[PDB]
Amino acid sequence: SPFEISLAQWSLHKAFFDKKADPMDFAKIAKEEFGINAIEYVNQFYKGKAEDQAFLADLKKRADDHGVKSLLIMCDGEGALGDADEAKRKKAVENHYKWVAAAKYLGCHSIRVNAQSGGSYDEQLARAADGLRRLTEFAATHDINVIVENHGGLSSNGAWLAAVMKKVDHPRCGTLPDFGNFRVSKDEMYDRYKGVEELMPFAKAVSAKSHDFDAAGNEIHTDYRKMMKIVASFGYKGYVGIEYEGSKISEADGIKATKKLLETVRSEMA
Repeated sequence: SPFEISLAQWSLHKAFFDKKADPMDFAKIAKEEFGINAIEYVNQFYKGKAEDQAFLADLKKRADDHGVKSLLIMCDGEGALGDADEAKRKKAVENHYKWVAAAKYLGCHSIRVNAQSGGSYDEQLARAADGLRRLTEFAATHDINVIVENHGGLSSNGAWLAAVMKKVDHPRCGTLPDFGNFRVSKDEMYDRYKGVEELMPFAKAVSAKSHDFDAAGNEIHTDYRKMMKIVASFGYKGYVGIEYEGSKISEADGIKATKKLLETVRSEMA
């Protein structure tokens, strides 16, 4: 009731890439291995399939059969939406159209894209705002949001990405705040609490990033109590997606630890 828990597919990326699990069973696996009934896909596990009507029908059916909600698709490898090269930015925008349609088909509310760009602060802001606005124009006709997750570079700068949002100036372009992605560069780690707070006014989804847990089951890098307080203070009551990216405990344990942490924190909320 304070919020709901979903699973983001990158939590299982090692299992899928090593062919120890079938991407098509993502809904089943979330539901049966982890007791989770909402998912966020990553397009890397379905390369070439976005316009395959039979594949979409199948993926939608497996979700329906297991009573799992499809929330959004995270899009990687389709180009930089703020590419300094004009022709490449245009191509990046168009590469996402198919994923917009796929998301609509599955009943997702958004696609998550990057704001990758090049040049100084204001050049990147103008370029990213341009690509995002152009893609959002297409997506809006499908009643689908375009949202950016902080993910390195200036996109990990909360104020820069918030300024990009303001420049894009479209209600269907928003953010997907990630708890942990705040390394702007080797020399700069942005304040994750300030950054999420800067991104929350635009949030359509939230990503509970985790890596490592202590003996009490608390995440070592991010204080989830403090973080969820920030999230809730903006009235966000939707799904919070587990995105386990640690290297010490297995993905299965990582997912379970994150779910358990989120549940504990949620029980303290009312």
